[PDB]
This record gives sequence, C-alpha cells and structure tokens, in this order.
Amino acid sequence: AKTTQEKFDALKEAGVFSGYPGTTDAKLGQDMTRAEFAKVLVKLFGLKEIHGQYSYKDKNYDAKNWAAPFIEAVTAEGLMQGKDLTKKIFDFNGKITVEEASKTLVTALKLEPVKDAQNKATDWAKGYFEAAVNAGLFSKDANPKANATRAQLVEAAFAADEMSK
Ligand SMILES: CO[C@@H]1O[C@@H]2CO[C@](C)(C(=O)O)O[C@H]2[C@H](O)[C@@H]1NC(C)=O
Repeated sequence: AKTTQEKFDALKEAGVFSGYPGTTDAKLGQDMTRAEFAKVLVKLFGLKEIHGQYSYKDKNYDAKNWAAPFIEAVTAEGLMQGKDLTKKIFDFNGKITVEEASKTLVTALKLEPVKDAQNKATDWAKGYFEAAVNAGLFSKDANPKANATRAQLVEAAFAADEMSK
C-alpha cells in the first residue's frame, strides 16, 4: 500500500507527472493547470501528441504554446472539449477542478456517467463526478467544484492506471 508520495514517485518515474523547477518537492498541496493536466492525460493513456494543429482560440494558443500538442491529443481523444464550444475556449491556464478531472478519467476508462446522480457538482458534471466517486477515483467528500490538488490528481491517475492495468 503506497502513500500519495510513493504514487507520485512512481508516476514521475513513468514520465506521467513531473515536479517543479529548482526543487524535488512534489508540492502535493498545489493545484494544476488544465494545460499540465492535458499532458498528464496524454502520458497516462499513451496518447499521440498532435503537432501543428490548433483547435482553440484562447489567447496565446498557437505554435509557441508548449501545451498545444497535448491539448490537441486529449481533444481528438474526446477527453476534453474546453469550456465554450461557440467561442472555442479551452482555458489552458485555468486550474483543473475535481469534477473536470472526473470527466476526463471516467471518459478515458469508458465508465458510464451516472445519469440521476445527486451531489454537489456543477450540473454538467454531476454524472461524471458520481461515476468517478463510485469508481474510487476521488473520495465522496472531495469538493467537485474545487481545484484539484496534485495529491488528488496523483491518487486519481494512479487508480485509473491500475484499472487499465
Ligand atoms: C464550463 O463547461 C465545462 O467545461 C469543462 C472544462 O473541462 C472539461 C473536462 C473539458 O472538456 O475541457 O469539461 C468541460 C465540460 O464538458 C463543460 N464544457 C462545455 C463546453 O459544456
């Protein structure tokens, strides 16, 4: 039975998570941008990086943005679609929330969102969050609307990896 730190060490060794510049501290209580999380998903699920394609209109989303290949992969894969379809905003600097992460992993794992789910999640996410809870990706007392901590993301990613095996 591994601690959150040991799960992190393992995922980092596997190249799925990385740390912070200048320090080996894993900063498990810190948050994560949607950009960095896209990359996590790409490494976690072995997705192919997509260069030279730009499907969003966010400021500074272009060839100079290191995250675009990962964001494009998770979008082609159907894991993430962004926050606004008519304006094509992904919001890559905003932080990944528990309910957002829940959707991505539930989808990757082909678990079915719970229609009729009763919980504190935003409307669009209720079923994804319930499915993620039921599958043990996040604790039931996690706050679906909060920014996910890196600890929570390490636990969720580690559990998801084990379910793909
Ligand atoms: C605010 O709208 C939500 O935005 C969420 C952003 O996070 C993810 C995981 C994403 O697809 O990128 O999920 C999004 C939700 O589907 C939802 N987006 C829309 C367009 O309805």
